[PDB]
Amino acid sequence: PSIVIASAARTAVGSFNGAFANTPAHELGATVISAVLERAGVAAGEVNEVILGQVLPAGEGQNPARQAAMKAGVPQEATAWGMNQLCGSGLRAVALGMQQIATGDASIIVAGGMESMSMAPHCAHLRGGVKMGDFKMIDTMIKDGLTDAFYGYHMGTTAENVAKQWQLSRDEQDAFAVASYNKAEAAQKDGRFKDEIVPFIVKGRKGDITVDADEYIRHGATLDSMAKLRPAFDKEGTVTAGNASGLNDGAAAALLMSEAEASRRGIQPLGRIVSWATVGVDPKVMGTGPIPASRKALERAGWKIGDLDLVEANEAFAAQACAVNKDLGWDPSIVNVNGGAIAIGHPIGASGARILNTLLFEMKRRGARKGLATLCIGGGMGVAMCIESL
Amino acid sequence: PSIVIASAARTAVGSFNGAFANTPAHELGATVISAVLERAGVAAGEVNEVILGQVLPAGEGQNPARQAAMKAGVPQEATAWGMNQLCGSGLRAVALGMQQIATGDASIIVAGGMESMSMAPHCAHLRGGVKMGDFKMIDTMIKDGLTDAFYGYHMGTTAENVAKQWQLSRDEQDAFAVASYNKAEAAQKDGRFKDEIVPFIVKGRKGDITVDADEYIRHGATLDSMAKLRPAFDKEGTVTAGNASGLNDGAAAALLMSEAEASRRGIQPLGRIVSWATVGVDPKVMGTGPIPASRKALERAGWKIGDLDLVEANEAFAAQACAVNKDLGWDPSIVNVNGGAIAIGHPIGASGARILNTLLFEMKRRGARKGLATLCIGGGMGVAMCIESL
Amino acid sequence: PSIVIASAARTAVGSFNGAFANTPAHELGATVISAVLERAGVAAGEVNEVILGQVLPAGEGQNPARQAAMKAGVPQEATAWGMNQLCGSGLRAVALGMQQIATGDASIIVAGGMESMSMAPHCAHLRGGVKMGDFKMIDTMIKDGLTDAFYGYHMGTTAENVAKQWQLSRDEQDAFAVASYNKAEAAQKDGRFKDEIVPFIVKGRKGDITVDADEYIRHGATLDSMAKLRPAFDKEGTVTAGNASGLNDGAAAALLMSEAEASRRGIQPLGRIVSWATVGVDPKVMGTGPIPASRKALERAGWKIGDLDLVEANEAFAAQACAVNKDLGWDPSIVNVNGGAIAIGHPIGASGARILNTLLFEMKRRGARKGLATLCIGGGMGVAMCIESL
Amino acid sequence: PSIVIASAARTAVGSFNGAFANTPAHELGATVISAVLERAGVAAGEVNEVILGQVLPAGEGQNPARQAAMKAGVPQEATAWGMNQLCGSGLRAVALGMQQIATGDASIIVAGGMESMSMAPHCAHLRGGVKMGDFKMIDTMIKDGLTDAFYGYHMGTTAENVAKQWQLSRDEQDAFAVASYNKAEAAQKDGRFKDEIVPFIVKGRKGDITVDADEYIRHGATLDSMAKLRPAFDKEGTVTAGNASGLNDGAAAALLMSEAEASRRGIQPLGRIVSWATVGVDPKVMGTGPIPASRKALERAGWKIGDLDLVEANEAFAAQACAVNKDLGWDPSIVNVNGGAIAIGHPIGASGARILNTLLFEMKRRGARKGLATLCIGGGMGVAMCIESL
Ligand SMILES: CC(C)(COP(=O)(O)OP(=O)(O)OC[C@H]1O[C@@H](n2cnc3c(N)ncnc32)[C@H](O)[C@@H]1OP(=O)(O)O)[C@@H](O)C(=O)NCCC(=O)NCCS
Ligand SMILES: CC(C)(COP(=O)(O)OP(=O)(O)OC[C@H]1O[C@@H](n2cnc3c(N)ncnc32)[C@H](O)[C@@H]1OP(=O)(O)O)[C@@H](O)C(=O)NCCC(=O)NCCS
Ligand SMILES: CC(C)(COP(=O)(O)OP(=O)(O)OC[C@H]1O[C@@H](n2cnc3c(N)ncnc32)[C@H](O)[C@@H]1OP(=O)(O)O)[C@@H](O)C(=O)NCCC(=O)NCCS
Ligand SMILES: CC(C)(COP(=O)(O)OP(=O)(O)OC[C@H]1O[C@@H](n2cnc3c(N)ncnc32)[C@H](O)[C@@H]1OP(=O)(O)O)[C@@H](O)C(=O)NCCC(=O)NCCS
Ligand SMILES: [Cl-]
Ligand SMILES: [Cl-]
Ligand SMILES: [Cl-]
Ligand SMILES: [Cl-]
Ligand SMILES: [Cl-]
Ligand SMILES: [Cl-]
Ligand SMILES: [Cl-]
Ligand SMILES: [Cl-]
Ligand SMILES: [Cl-]
Ligand SMILES: [Cl-]
Ligand SMILES: [Rb+]
Ligand SMILES: [Rb+]
Ligand SMILES: [Rb+]
Ligand SMILES: [Rb+]
Repeated sequence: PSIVIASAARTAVGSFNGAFANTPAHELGATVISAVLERAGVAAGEVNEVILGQVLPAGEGQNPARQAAMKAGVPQEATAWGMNQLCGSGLRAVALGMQQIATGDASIIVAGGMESMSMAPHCAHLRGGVKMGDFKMIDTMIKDGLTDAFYGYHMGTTAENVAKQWQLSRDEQDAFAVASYNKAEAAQKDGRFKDEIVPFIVKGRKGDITVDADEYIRHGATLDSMAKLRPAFDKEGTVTAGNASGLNDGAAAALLMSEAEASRRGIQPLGRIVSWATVGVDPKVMGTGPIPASRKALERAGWKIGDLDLVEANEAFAAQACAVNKDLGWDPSIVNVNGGAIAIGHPIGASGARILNTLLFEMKRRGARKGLATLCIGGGMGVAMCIESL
Repeated sequence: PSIVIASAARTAVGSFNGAFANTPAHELGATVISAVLERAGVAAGEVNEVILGQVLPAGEGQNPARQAAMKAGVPQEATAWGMNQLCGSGLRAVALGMQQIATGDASIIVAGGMESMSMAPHCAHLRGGVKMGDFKMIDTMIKDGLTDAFYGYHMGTTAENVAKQWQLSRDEQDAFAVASYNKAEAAQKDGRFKDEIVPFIVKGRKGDITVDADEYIRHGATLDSMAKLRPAFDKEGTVTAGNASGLNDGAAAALLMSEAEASRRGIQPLGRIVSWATVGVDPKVMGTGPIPASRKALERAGWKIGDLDLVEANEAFAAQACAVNKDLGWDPSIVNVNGGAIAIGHPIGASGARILNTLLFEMKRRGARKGLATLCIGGGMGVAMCIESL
Repeated sequence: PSIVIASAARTAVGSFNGAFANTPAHELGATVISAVLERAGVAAGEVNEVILGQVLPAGEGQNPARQAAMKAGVPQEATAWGMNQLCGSGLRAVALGMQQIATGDASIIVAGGMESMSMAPHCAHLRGGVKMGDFKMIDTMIKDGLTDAFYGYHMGTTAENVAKQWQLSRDEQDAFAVASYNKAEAAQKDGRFKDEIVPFIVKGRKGDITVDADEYIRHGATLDSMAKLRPAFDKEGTVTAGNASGLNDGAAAALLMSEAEASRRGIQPLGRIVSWATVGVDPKVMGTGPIPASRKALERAGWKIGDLDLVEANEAFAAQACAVNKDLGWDPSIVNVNGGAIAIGHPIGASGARILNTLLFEMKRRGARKGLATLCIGGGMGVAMCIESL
Repeated sequence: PSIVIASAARTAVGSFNGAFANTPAHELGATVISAVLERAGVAAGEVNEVILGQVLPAGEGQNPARQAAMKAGVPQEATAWGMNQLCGSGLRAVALGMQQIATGDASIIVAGGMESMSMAPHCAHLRGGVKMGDFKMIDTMIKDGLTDAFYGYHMGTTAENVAKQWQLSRDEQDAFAVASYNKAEAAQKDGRFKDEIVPFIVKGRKGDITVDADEYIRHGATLDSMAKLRPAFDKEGTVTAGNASGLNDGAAAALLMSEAEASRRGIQPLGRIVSWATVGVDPKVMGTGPIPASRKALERAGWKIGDLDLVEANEAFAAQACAVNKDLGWDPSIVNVNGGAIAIGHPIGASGARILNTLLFEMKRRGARKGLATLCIGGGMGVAMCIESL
């Protein structure tokens, strides 16, 4: 009937081919699963199901969500499965886990997302046999994660469509990025990511290395070097590597249970899932995904846009993040207080749960009552979820 | 609420590198999605979400479930996503779509599964660079679909564990397979697969080919040549290619809606989802998955094992299929009346919905009231669902 | 000194991915080496060196010419090496082996060529590491064998340059091919290839297969179906798969020794190498290679064009073979009496020794006195050699 | 009947994945060909043929020897071809070019070798098609250059056989390496490699880099750190990365003409080829190759072992270089005065011409009369050449 979030955690967002360059996704997920359990005082033997969104699982083995649960100590009598809704996967898994408890099919869910874009392999269909000529080794990260399957161009091109449709200049996108860089670096210096980040131990041969800080956050982002970058998608476009998100590795999850079950255990939940929604749009302008999804989520919760005290909207691109702020018209000072994916990072399968962690711990830190998390999804979709504190 | 199955359809299960050797999975899903709509009198513009189970989506593009819906005519306003619970994905997706309507978040769902194991590519992580020496090109079908990620051996080895644990001789497993071949060949000659199979048109260059018959069903399976086959996993084992399922391509789905919504359209539903369950077991004996999953599903429906009039249990291996019939103790004459995965084929991500199609259409022809469909899942899991006719 | 050809042999020219689809080149060469040593009565312990031309040795191991000699029984004390002059490799090795005996550095040479275009792999430089994006798997057969390294297009395009330069219409090129097909089909039925072809035993698992007939020779080549084919290179060109050679596998070699050594052993030599030459031309019109190379060889032999009684000119393309016959002006009835590479096949590294076999055994069969063999070489070269009977 | 070396040059021997990591082999050869022509005052239009030994030509295009000649300015009228006798390719091509002029078939030859082991790709035969299972991507450098095709193990194991046959201890092999390192490091400081090295311009995007020094020569090689490496081949062996050669890139060649031709042009030849030889040995002890090859060369020159004033013997391994010096018994102080392949590097296809440059220019530097160059060849072969100054 009423589902709450008992605890939540996330790993540090590592850079592409960086600290997590050789760490499989399920190893990052296993650390987060052990974290949300310890943070709520819940043993691993009590978890009924583990739902982890993941977009690039090729080469990781049979069902990496099951591997994450077994490695984290969840017994074999429990189940685990993954799902793929691209960028909104980490947040949709929380909605899927929420329905499992609402329909009486489960009691305790560890739901979230995990992604290791560095570990994505190059593939090629070779069963038929190449009789003659050259063939391509396809990058699974680009093909299955970043390339639109209906028009053939990158997700950065869909941001160029939103830039031309909403008339967002290069200087306007760069200014939004600089605002995102400085907000994330400030939250990192003040330690506003410490409560949500669980340290990850990178198992090495010549010594272990502990990763507990987002390594993608840039220090001292200058606007002068921001405007010297060339566009990375359209030759005469406006989206660059500075005003766009990056390729990153990470994992994030939360522990789900009913409000009555949390009262039995004396747990003080981070928030209460009051509504959620997912709507589809034109794949050409997939950045506009959060616009109708946030309205559907607020309508299902009986809330107005002004009722929200804190908003976490994923910053896949600066060209797509400004239109959501302009169409919905909410106060930009309550959106991404600690920065967005332009500065922190964007692991595809885990970003849905990543911004939920940042949203939950910031609502707890400043006493916010109503929150909302939303992301844009490639192929023309968007997901949103409204959280209310208890 | 009460969720029913308005319509269901499936493509013919093709052999490995056979009729669907160059057909992507989402093209098979689009045919099944267009089928369940044209079999229930529901337009494509009414579908809210498309949930398609798939285990090997590497190289197919961004979210093949979205591509299948767009190709089938589902408008962009709707959403679509895929999920991976290995062999039970096609049936778990039906349970997930059922929960969407139960929680009031959707009205019409096209849920099922699709898999093209022939289109599965070989992958290799090459971002770090191979400084010196040879490296392996990993088969995603073997690694991500057929190899246990905890012990390293094939799923056929888990059948060898069930063989010695349940003391199932080589002659008993072959006899079960021969019975499955003769049941499937009889159902094919009598046309008991015609109502559930939607013809698929293989787009070619030198002429189109319509595929409307399961090409993996062998005619005149003899036990003499069955006992000459060598074991395909353990050198001194008992599971062979004859008493085990095969690698196949196919897709299957169903149209989900509430019982009141179906009455508003005058649709005669195939059945009513009354219960479902998923339980985990030891990965060593993953063939025992359907044993506790069917018991929890029957318990949630208020049914006994004797109340079931028709049962469809997936035959991943003859060594694993005999133990399910011995432990649950139901009458084997009502289990897989038209044959199982040993004779028809086993597309992993779609098999859960495949046996649901065979179960639904066989209940309709003989007037069965209570049914149950269940499959074993790699890594030590199992899923079951109980269907009641209207 | 005076160098003669004591004996010569060749394997049947197999089709692309045909009878020799999985046979390495050195296994084909070892059969030819064992043949020329058996057909002349020379023991393996007397061979000083083995010179085998090969263009595509990637993936076959350290020095396939050494593997061919060791497998054929030639002792380790002898030497062996391979060389690469593209299409003229099989014939240049005979000239190189001839120079070893003329300079007093050797007594008995087994020189020839071997090629397995079916075993040619796809390669990719992967030491630096592909950080992001797709990369091509380059076909070594296309890249290292059929693509000119100075202009980038196929050898069939260089035939189009000769086609436009000499004004050879589509009907004139097709008519030359039909003459070549009918000559090869007649020579195969009459058994004029039996003396030169050594049977090769294809080592298999389910039974061995003896190959002693050229499987690429097509029966009943019609001019009506010849004009139906589309151009295989230029979209509005004239060279098709019918008037051009094909991709084939095969091996050929000859036994070289001084004229005095052959008289000691009672060997009746097939012919005496009287002259040879190799000249380079423009790579765009590499088909004109045999024109100045045959003239330089005849000049070094003191022969006129009319003195030749039998000529074997390589038919890489009908557009390039007509220009050579038109420029040199020799009688077309004495040129390629038993067909050319258009009908028999064209193993690149072995074609030079293949047409030498056809010339030697046909000169012996009709009592011809003076002969000449010549080929065109990619990149703008040509090789020729004059043979005189004893 | 007397062939001299008009000029010779070589590129700096670059480390594996070092300065020449992205430089194709023929680009290094083109620099050496242009060098030997300018150093003798001979125009490119006078070269008749270019013979360049190369062992790893996969992926470089049609006949890389032809690409080196055309890029260096040699006109299209001349010919060019490559040959492969493994490690003795660079020296055998000089002997082959010598025979072209001795037999009156050519007047001016540019012969040598080129190799780019960094550019060696990974290959796999994919025409038949991998129906199921994993397959290996074979390293062409290891397979086609360093792996014995008769026993399957590395060339370092063949060095272990020579180590066990002559009873060469670990301390004895390491001492030979330190002596080679100190001789090469001293010769580089004194500038004894400046006359033979032609600077190579590495064309880059962010600035060009001039390469004129062997970057593989290690500075300050200590004997203490030499006895701290683990064996790289046998688990309980004695050959390590210190007492063995390395993987390197480089090119070297020489200008060949008759002694009368050098007089007609006023050229001061580097030396006169007086004899040459190539003998085969057991592949297990391929390091003993130079022992019987040098004896046959000295016998053909009418020289004794004491007549040699300077010797350049290739040091593929410390275990194989000590046995050759102990069996032949020549003065070690005149053998590899400036170091060997252990310190300078070992480009397979170019090492034969590399040590020939060091031999020619050191004979000129100290007034040596008689010289000899010899190498060991994998698969059980050896090549030798005797050089006398004029
Ligand atoms: C945009 C993208 C192609 C960048 O690829 P990339 O080139 O590897 O990004 P990099 O940062 O490593 O390279 C960018 C360069 O710009 C510079 N740069 C990046 N951000 C900068 C900033 N904020 N200020 C100044 N300079 C910056 C860096 O120094 C870097 O190295 P370089 O200058 O030497 O070339 C990729 O990260 C991307 O697509 N991101 C968006 C993710 C996406 O498309 N979809 C996510 C799901 S919708
Ligand atoms: C067992 C398996 C490896 C077989 O591989 P396969 O070689 O492609 O199987 P094939 O049928 O194509 O070939 C098997 C051999 O047995 C023969 N054979 C198979 N079934 C036979 C039968 N019923 N009667 C007689 N002979 C039979 C085949 O003809 C073939 O012999 P052949 O060499 O003359 O062709 C594969 O089918 C498999 O793993 N299936 C199980 C899939 C799975 O694990 N799913 C998940 C379970 S949870
Ligand atoms: C031209 C080339 C690319 C052909 O590609 P290909 O399609 O694999 O050639 P194929 O064997 O498949 O023949 C193709 C078609 O032409 C038809 N064909 C070929 N020769 C024919 C003939 N003589 N009469 C009628 N039809 C003919 C075949 O039947 C086939 O039709 P199909 O696809 O229905 O079977 C290849 O043979 C080639 O590159 N040749 C040149 C070799 C070369 O370059 N040598 C070095 C030059 S120096
Ligand atoms: C020996 C071989 C197997 C591996 O060499 P490698 O280890 O991959 O290359 P390196 O030795 O430079 O690797 C560098 C390591 O060795 C150390 N090292 C390299 N050269 C050294 C030297 N001369 N002295 C001491 N240490 C050295 C480096 O410090 C580094 O230390 P690390 O192990 O912690 O990384 C391979 O290079 C080889 O087979 N070489 C011979 C090839 C050949 O036989 N050619 C002739 C054909 S017959
Ligand atoms: Cl526990
Ligand atoms: Cl339910
Ligand atoms: Cl850190
Ligand atoms: Cl509850
Ligand atoms: Cl209802
Ligand atoms: Cl129907
Ligand atoms: Cl519609
Ligand atoms: Cl694919
Ligand atoms: Cl991998
Ligand atoms: Cl269990
Ligand atoms: Rb960024
Ligand atoms: Rb089967
Ligand atoms: Rb042909
Ligand atoms: Rb070394």
